[PDB]
Amino acid sequence: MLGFLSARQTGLEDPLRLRRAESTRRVLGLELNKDRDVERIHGGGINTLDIEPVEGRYMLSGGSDGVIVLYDLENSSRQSYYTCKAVCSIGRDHPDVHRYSVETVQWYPHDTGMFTSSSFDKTLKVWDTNTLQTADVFNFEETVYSHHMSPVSTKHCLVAVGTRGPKVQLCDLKSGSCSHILQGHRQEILAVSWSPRYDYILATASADSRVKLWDVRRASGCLITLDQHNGKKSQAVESANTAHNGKVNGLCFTSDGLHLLTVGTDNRMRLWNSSNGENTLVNYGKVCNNSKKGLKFTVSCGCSEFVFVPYGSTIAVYTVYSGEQITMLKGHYKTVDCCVFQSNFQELYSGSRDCNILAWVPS
Amino acid sequence: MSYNYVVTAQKPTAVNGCVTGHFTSAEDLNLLIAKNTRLEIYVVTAEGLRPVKEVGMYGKIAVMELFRPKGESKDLLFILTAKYNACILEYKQSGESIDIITRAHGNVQDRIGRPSETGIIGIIDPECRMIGLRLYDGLFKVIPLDRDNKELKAFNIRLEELHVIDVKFLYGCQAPTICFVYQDPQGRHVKTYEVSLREKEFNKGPWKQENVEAEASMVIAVPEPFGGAIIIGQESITYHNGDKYLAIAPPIIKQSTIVCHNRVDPNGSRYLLGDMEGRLFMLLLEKEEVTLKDLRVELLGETSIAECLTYLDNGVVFVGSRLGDSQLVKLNVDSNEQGSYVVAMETFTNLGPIVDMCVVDLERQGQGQLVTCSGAFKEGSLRIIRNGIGIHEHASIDLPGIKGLWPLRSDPNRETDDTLVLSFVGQTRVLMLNGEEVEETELMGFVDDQQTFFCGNVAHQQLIQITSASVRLVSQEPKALVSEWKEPQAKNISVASCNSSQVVVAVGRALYYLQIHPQELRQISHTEMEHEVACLDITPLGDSNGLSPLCAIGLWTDISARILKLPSFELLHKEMLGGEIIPRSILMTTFESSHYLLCALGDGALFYFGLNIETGLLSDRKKVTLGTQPTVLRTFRSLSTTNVFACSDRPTVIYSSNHKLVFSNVNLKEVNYMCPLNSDGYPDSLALANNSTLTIGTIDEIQKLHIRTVPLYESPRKICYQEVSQCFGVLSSRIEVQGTTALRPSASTQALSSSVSSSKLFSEEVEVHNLLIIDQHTFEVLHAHQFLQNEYALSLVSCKLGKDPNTYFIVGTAMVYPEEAEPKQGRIVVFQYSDGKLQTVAEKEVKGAVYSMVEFNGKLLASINSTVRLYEWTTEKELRTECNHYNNIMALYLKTKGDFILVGDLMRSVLLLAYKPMEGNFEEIARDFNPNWMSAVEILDDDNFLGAENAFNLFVCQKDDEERQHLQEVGLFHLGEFVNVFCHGSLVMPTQGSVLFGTVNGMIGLVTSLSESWYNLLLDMQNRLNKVIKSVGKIEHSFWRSFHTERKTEPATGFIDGDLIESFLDISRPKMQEVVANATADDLIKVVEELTRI
Amino acid sequence: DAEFDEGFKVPGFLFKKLFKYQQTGVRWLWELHCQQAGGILGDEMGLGKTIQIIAFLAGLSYSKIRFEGLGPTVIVCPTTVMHQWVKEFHTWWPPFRVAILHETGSYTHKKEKLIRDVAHCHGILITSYSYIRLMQDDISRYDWHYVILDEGHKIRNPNAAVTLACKQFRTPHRIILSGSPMQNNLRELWSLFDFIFPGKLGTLPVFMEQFSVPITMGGYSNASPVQVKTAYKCACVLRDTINPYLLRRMK
DNA sequence: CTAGTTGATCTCATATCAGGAGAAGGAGCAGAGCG
Repeated sequence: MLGFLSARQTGLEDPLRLRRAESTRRVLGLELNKDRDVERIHGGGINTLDIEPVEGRYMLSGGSDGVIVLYDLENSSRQSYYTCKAVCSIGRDHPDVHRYSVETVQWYPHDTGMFTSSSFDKTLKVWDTNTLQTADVFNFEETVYSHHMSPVSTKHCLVAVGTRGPKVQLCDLKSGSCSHILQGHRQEILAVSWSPRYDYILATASADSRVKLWDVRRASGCLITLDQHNGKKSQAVESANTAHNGKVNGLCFTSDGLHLLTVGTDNRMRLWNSSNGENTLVNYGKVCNNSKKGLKFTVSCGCSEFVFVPYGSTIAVYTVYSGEQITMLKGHYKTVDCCVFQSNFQELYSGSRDCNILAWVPS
Repeated sequence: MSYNYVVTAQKPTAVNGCVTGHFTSAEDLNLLIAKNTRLEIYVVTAEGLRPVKEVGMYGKIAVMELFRPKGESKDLLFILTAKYNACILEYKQSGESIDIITRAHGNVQDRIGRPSETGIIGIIDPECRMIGLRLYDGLFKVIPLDRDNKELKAFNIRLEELHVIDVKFLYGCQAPTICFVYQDPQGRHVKTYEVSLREKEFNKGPWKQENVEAEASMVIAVPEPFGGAIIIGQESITYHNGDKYLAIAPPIIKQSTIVCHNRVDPNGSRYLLGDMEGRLFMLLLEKEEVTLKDLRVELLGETSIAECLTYLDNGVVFVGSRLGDSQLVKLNVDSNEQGSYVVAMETFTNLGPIVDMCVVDLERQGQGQLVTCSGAFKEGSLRIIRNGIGIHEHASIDLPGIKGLWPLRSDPNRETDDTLVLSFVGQTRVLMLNGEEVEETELMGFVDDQQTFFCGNVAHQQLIQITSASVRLVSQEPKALVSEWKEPQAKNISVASCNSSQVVVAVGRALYYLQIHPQELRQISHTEMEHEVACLDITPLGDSNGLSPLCAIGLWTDISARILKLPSFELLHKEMLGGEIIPRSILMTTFESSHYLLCALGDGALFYFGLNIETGLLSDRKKVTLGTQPTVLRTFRSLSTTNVFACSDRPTVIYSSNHKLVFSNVNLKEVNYMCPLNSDGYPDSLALANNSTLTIGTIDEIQKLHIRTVPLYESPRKICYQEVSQCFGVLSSRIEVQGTTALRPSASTQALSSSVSSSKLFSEEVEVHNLLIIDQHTFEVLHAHQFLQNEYALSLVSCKLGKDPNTYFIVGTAMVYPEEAEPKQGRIVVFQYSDGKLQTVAEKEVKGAVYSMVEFNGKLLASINSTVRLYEWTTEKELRTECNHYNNIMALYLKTKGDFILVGDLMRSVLLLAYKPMEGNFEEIARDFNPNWMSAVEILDDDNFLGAENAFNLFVCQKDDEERQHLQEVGLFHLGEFVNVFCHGSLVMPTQGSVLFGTVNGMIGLVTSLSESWYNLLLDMQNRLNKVIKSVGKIEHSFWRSFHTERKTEPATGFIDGDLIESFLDISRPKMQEVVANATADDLIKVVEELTRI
Repeated sequence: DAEFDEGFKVPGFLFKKLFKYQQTGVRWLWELHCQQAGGILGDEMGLGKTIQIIAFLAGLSYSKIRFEGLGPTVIVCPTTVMHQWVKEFHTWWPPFRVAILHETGSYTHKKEKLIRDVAHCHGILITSYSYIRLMQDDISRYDWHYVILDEGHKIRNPNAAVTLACKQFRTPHRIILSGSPMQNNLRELWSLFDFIFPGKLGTLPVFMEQFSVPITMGGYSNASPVQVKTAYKCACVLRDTINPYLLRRMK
């Protein structure tokens, strides 16, 4: 590493080299945090986490008990040991608390003054973070499994919602219009994710073992349907062209948005060319998941790319483009529901059914 | 909010890219050199390089390629900036005026994308059908050129190979074909695609992928007769044309990797190849009838470590170095009897990577003097930089009240100035100065009872003298006075002027024109003007005949610089100057382009105008205020051109470089008079008269910054000055290969005395690290203490600790073994320099690399890998831990002011630590919680902490319940340089404080604090100059200085780009008037001049 | 010539005839074409919608932007105005081949041959709504480029056979010309917007529950003030939702 | 050939406790029998 510093000082290597190499080295040295703790407030398992995209300081967490906790991750104390204190809380005494489990919570991109939370109580609530009051509510005829706002859209502010209905709802923040729907799936839509690269590209994964990419501006259904075999087993499109041999319960675009990682209940993760949906045939081995709802997993950013997938009661870290298994982060006592990656310091926060949020820091 | 003023003391000198072509004209051969933000356009003459233009981009020039579209007469220049401003520039010369017009421009940044590892590649189709840009992984950006854009609308083609090493456009292809080496997990392969501009996608290339060397890193597209590509790898050079596959593995290129290449010929039968060691190879393609028969590589010789190299013509190669001085070398057909055909013709100074520096008030003056660890591996050196011309005096004669100096050739045969005439109050004094001997003698033909207003050598092997009463034309060869002219009314002469042919004398309000002829003084033109005369000059410029056709005068009570028609003494032009002080000096001089008229007042004001040989009309008035005393201007022809010396209480050498007037200081006390002198012993020497004596010195170069060079031949790393010992401690590093062997005699291996580290604490090519003690007068390596095997000396501090009186050199080291990523071992060694030897006074084995040390109130503050600890120096002379702080990723940079410690982290960016002395432990005052990767830190005030981010940004944090622990970045600024060092001090004798900084490219910049009043005024001017000055790539200044990182971008704030402000003097009056719409302009000249003085 | 954003040129002599609002409509139609979305030229009766469509198609074929320029388009209009469309096309853009699929017609052979000829010749097939219902087997096998429906409010009944027939065209470029694209209730608006852009207003049950009951029930005389405000809320939502795809200029 | 008249037929649109008996399945236990 002194070689890295010397090369940076002498201009031999771009500082990009040291930055990304050290980010990768930090991610590889991920371990149970020696001096860090997260305050425990959820009475039930944490189903979702979200660190705000700008300044990466505050973290939302939705629990199976319906409460939403807002933590400050910064060590505002002077000690080397600190607990990520809870700033705010939609608790059981809040007038607008979710009646059932919160399954997805997401900070509004471009601004930390608002966030959103969807629950199995058939509601997507939009909260003002300052007053901590519901600015808007979007009711659905069937329970919400996931939702996502575009991390890129300066123009549109649509929330793509996947419920147990076979339709992907698009709730417009502007002129409150939840009527827009996308047809083409056949069972519950367990995951939805906007492309970080393209403004109007949305990937949706449903229990019909299919993943569809939509240009929501378009009037002609999905753009691409992901196919495991790319055409080896080709059939008229009524039941073929499946992404997995089970329910596809997790989506994650890579950092650049040029590839898509789909995890399904066939104990398989697959990497897809996001421009034509071709399977890249990256192996990843066997990725154990049996979750009946959406599975939240994230990818690394700003490194020389990693994907952190909940794997039983562990976090499996894989190399996205080679599939090589890095490691198992092993500190949870029950199945891990979500993991969210802090890209500023290569940190990880994992929420599981054991009512714990565990922080993994580079050693 | 904080108010800071950043300015460039030394422009970047490291050459990141150079191309050659016909840019300035269809017939000229240009060498365009990109230094980081400066673009230098040269013309390749038969000898050397004649600069024509130097423009400053608002951008780091990442790509630079010359291309000739169909129909274009001369090359256009494509520039891509690091911030991805693309522009196509054309050179349009309109007579005297030179412009760089932006034929097109745009911004090609994709909103997201992984910037590619190998870096920005920009290639152009040889038929100029498109520009390919590889900026990000997985994409290949295409800018079509047949479609004449003005916005360079660019489109991405998804490139399925995500790690492309290098790419070129192949030659002789029906369609634009790229050939690239890319890395996939199975190895490196060379693949080809054809780019289809209409389908906006790739198509199958002419020749299939080929599996190549593991480190194949360079692709050379070979011109049309051959076509195909040459892939240079670490160990082999391979050639591909689709069916032909030649390969050679010359052992001679195995020692180092080839990093730059260049095609010597137009048909590519020969290529120059530069490697990281500085060797220069010639790759030859031997043809057969046409196909290619075989490849050869031969080692031409050695150069500076080339970043880029260009073949100009006639064997002349420009070697562009980022790490050393760039070179202009020659390729001889035959060896120099030592195996090398390379012969260095010229060397261009490069303050290479300035890795550390100190400002030492060496010479015990009041002026700082930077001493920089510049350069790198073979090119390492210490550069000593000062803002002075450098009198370099050789003799003196204590003669008081010398009001006149003129060089004389008393010996007829000699053309040398071997005599000097002097006027003091009322008489004339001659000095012989034969060789080095100086004496006071009398020369025939001169009156010692009347003062000498002027005298000099003239044509016809004649001398001439203008005294207060008459003029005496001395016939040097035959005898004493034979032609003498006396004013008919016996009125005294008030002012005189003369040249090699003619004369113009002022008597009262009247002017007389005399022409010197053999044994004759003929009066022709005469007049009695409006007011008294003040100053005159008739020096012919671009004479070519023997006579000057113009005249310059200064008058009284109508303070103005007038021009006259010599044969008739009519009034040609008038520029009104004003004031209550009469003009004192008027001179007309050629400054690199044309004729300028320099007129000065008695208050140090000085006006330079652009004069014409036909009308005599002064244009582009610009005024500059030098000195607080009267000035006189004397002309001396140096090696290059004429340079004028403003003689005053602030003597200044005013010359022009790069077609602009830049003023160089001379740092002696005062200079009343000067005259040039070239005696048999004194070449191109001066003769500076002051009130007391006559100092006889030469001036080396007049470049504003004088740069000495102390070649170390090894990479220096740190430098600290020990005044009591009169030496610099310099940590150096040399690369030895095998037990081990030095590849060359470095300064460490050639010390007076030496020593080796014998420590009991810890029990290819490797870096040997030494502590060099360097004499601060002669800069010879007095001592070289070599450190342990596998020990990296990182930090070095000079200080005295505790209570003992000795001054110590304290070195912090780390143990580097290839099996590890972070040193776990390291030590702090305390040395004392005495009796020319370096004894080891103490040691302290620590458990990490000691990245930084600062002496902290008599205690030693070191930063071991992630812990910052304070050591006490016990009476026992050992270091004892006192307190620690552990809350860091890696404390790389430490600074101090009082009880506060600024810790720059590798990536948490600053933490204001306070050593609370009553308790004896550290306390985190505040922290900046942004993830800025630091390169240096500094403390400006009690509450301002400057930091340099690794993305070429400067930011200022300011000490702001728990939100009081958040330092606020109140200043943001994209510098465009990778700052390596901040240091308090200034190179010179409104603004508060002064922090110098050195960069990787060789910029030396200077940060200073402004007040709110000044800051507001200058920010408003900055906005208006952006509204007025037109940038080369039509880049916005605000965009250029916007704080930029891959995850953040903000407009600058709290920072004044002093460069943009100081460009306010380089604009003509109408544009200036536009700038200052809403107080008067001369007021802002006061401000900007006062700012440039810092 | 008039040059629009990317590659669309409409001839100068043709452009000059059009009024300001008509060429604004041509601009809007081509923005829809770029978006590959349908629309409703809601300009009232007499403002000129045949001319706007003719000019836009003329500029689309002229601009040379599967289909090079203009493909085979089908115009469904009431029986009384088929020859009107023929006359307007002939006078405004005579280069187009404009055949009528009707008993009156001009062909004098098997109709299916006429549809085949127009499909393979990239001509304009003007037909009636009754024929679209009757010949839905043949009319949708040919990959038409434009399915302009003149007086497309005939599609207002979502369950009528004509509506189900007209909603079989695969192309995205669906245009309705009707100066009154709402006549009895919001179900009609849903039917039309299902034709031009199937997704915006969701499934008919959802559209009913979200818009029809709130907006309609707040217009009754006995509406409570809160219910009136809810209807206002829903009407504003719907107006914002349908703004980009409805171009309705008044007289 | 070839247009105009005549009937049939379809679509679409206009509001407001005092049974009993037997057969088929599944359930739980019990044991036998073999790896």
